[PDB]
Amino acid sequence: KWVPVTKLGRLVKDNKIRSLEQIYLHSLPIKEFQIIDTLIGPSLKDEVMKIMPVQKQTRAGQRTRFKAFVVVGDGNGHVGLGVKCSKEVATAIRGAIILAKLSVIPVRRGYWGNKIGKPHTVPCKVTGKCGSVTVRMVPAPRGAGIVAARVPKKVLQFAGIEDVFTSSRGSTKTLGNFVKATFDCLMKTYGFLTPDFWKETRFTKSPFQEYADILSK
RNA sequence: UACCUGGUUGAUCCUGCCAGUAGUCAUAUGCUUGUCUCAAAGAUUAAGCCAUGCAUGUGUAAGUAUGAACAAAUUCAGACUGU
Ligand SMILES: [K+]
Ligand SMILES: [Mg+2]
Ligand SMILES: [Mg+2]
Repeated sequence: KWVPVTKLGRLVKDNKIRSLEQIYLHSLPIKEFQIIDTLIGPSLKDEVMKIMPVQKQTRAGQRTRFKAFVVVGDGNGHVGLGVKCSKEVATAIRGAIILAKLSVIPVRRGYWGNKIGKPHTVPCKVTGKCGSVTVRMVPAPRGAGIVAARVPKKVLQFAGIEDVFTSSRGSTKTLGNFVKATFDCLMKTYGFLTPDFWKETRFTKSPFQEYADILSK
């Protein structure tokens, strides 16, 4: 079946780690997609966003390969992006799905004004940049919906954000850079220091230290 | 009610525009057009030129009646006193 090759994979298969937030807290790299499948696999959905052909010139013509862009998300604060290039479309799509699973990140959602109910928009103004494409997200009031193009709109929908205002500059017709800028903007949500985070951090044992004895075998 | 997509390349990321998409109590034209309620309409070019018809008249007890105007009365007198 699955034979983990990493300490994190062993812990996830042994049920020692039960939530993706435990891994996110210590910023540990995730190198096996079975970890994500076990943790949040049931609620994850995938979608192929674009199949892009690329060509390399050779002495005997053009060698064509296909680029697959895949977005995964649970619609509840987790989203991932995957890009893979392969000779066959199916292989590229499979690799892109694996990479999108491996890159899932937590998305912070906040309130525009009054803080009643679940969060509905981005906590603050965030901006992402890939290549020349820059994507800006602005908090929006409840009921405003997702005001974004179809690619950013899909990325935001997979992240579970209910309403947001967006603006884009640059070559947004470069779909890869557009989606990557949106992904970077979403990732930057948890890096902004707000007054609610001013409390002193109270550290907890890392999984590799907490379960060192188990991993010692 | 804070949104983009096609097009320069063997392929790439750009600048940049062309094209698309939507709107006008916005004009015109094409095809089509069964019912109800609303409703613009010779401004744009020529404040260019105009046949014909109409679009400014007017009376109360209370300015001026002798129509040779109509009506009712008067057998005798009457300035006039109805229209
Ligand atoms: K009019
Ligand atoms: Mg604008
Ligand atoms: Mg070509």
